[PDB]
Formats: sequence, structure tokens, C-alpha cells
Amino acid sequence: SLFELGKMILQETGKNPAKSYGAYGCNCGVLGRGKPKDATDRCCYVHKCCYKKLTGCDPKKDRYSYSWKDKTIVCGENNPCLKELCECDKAVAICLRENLGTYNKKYRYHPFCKKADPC
Amino acid sequence: SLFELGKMILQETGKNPAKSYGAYGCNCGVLGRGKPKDATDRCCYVHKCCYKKLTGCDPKKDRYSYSWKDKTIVCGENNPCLKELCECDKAVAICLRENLGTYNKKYRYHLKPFCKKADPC
Ligand SMILES: C/C=C1/C[N@@+]2(C)[C@H]3C[C@@H]1[C@@](CO)(C(=O)OC)[C@@H]2Cc1c3n(C)c2c(OC)cccc12
Repeated sequence: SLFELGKMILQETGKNPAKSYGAYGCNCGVLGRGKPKDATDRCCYVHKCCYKKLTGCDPKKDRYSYSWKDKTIVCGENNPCLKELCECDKAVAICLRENLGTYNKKYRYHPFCKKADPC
Repeated sequence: SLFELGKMILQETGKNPAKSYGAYGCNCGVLGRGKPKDATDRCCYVHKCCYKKLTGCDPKKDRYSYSWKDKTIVCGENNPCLKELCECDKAVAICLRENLGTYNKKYRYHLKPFCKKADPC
């Protein structure tokens, strides 16, 4: 769910997930994927691409189990798509932390971006 | 792909990428991950971990056109999935060069299985 995803971005970056990434660029947030503005936006771009190949569960409501070992996000086996769902959030949570130096506030708030290419 | 990534390794390290990093340690290779045997192995370990973040990026489309300008890899592909794939290949090529001093040919080909299980990325 958004609880797990938010906890991941918070545990990775230490930042407010809804404040920093609730409406960042043209991929972080709602309304699908658009032409990314930076690397942080590219993370949410791949994140929603990671959601398209998800079948058997809704990424926004279905709660899953993960742990925090050795300062790493460790997904619980749970169910195949739920595991793939957990990996999508973990991937972008790691991705946003690794591009946190490229973060610019001018993109913190977003149909003005070009149509997204196929994943 | 392997062609672009191989080209990057040779341009940074000056070594035949298949000979030196085709089956080195537990993570250098086109197969899988394991416990890093040394620094050069972590380059490949991080490389594989970099790959796992790309799930959803069309596995068939791995060809891209990076640039070798002023002796630096430059990923300029518009496709973000190709952009991040290029950066995954770029990062390991740099890492493989930085850890050339600690390169051990003993790990180059692993005859007996000696790989522990890979810790989570
Ligand atoms: C982007 C397209 C790709 C197509 N392919 C076959 C490439 C890169 C990525 C990847 C990585 O997971 C993928 O499916 O990402 C969505 C897969 C799996 C993969 C690739 N290499 C070059 C790999 C590699 O070389 C050292 C070693 C192990 C796995 C892969």
C-alpha cells in the first residue's frame, strides 16, 4: 500500500514522502507517467512502469510485509505479485535516495508533460 | 546490453571485459549474484542490484547509444529505462577501473563452487 511505500521512502531518504514525492516532477504522484524531468523523476517513472507488469493485486491498497535488516529493505515472500509490488517500492525507495542530491524543489509540484514512452 | 556494457568496461579499464569480468568472483558474469569475494565483485554485485531496480523497463530493449566524450561515459538516451540501464552499466565500468589495483586473477574463473548466498540488495 501507500503506507509501506511511504515507510520505504522515509526509511531510505529520511524525507517526508508525501511532502517531497507526493507531487514531484511528472511521475511522482498521480496521473500516470510523463516525460521525466530529472533522475528523481526517473525513479517514479520506472516505479509506475514496475506497476504495469503487476497482476493479482492493487499497488495502492494491498498491504504487504517487509523488514529492515542491515539498513536494507527486505521484502517478505508474501504472495508473488505482492513480492513484486514490494520490490517496485523498494526499488524506487532506493532510487530516490540515490538521486537525492539531484533533488530540486522547483519540481515538487506538478497535463503539461509530454506523453510517456512505452515501458 | 552486454555489448554496450562490455564496451564501457574496456574503455575504462583497458581490459578484455569477457576475459577479466566474465566469470569473476560471485557476481561478475551474466548469471547471478553471490557474496562479494572482493572489491571488484561488489562492483558487479551493485551492478546486479542496480539492475533489479529496473523491473518494468521492457526486458527486450537493452540497446542504447552512450558516448565516450573526454574519456567519460555519457548516457544521453532519451528513454529513461535506457538512461538508467546505461547508468547501471556506467557505474560498474567506473567501479571496475577504480578497483583494478585489487583485481585478483584467482577469482577470474571459479572452478569449485565457493559462493555464499547473496545478501539482499
Ligand atoms: C533493460 C533491459 C535489460 C535486459 N537484460 C537482459 C539485461 C539488462 C536489463 C535487464 C536487467 O535486469 C532487465 O530485464 O531490466 C528490465 C535484463 C537482465 C540482464 C541484462 N544484463 C546485461 C544482464 C547481465 O549482464 C552482466 C547479467 C545478469 C542479468 C542481466
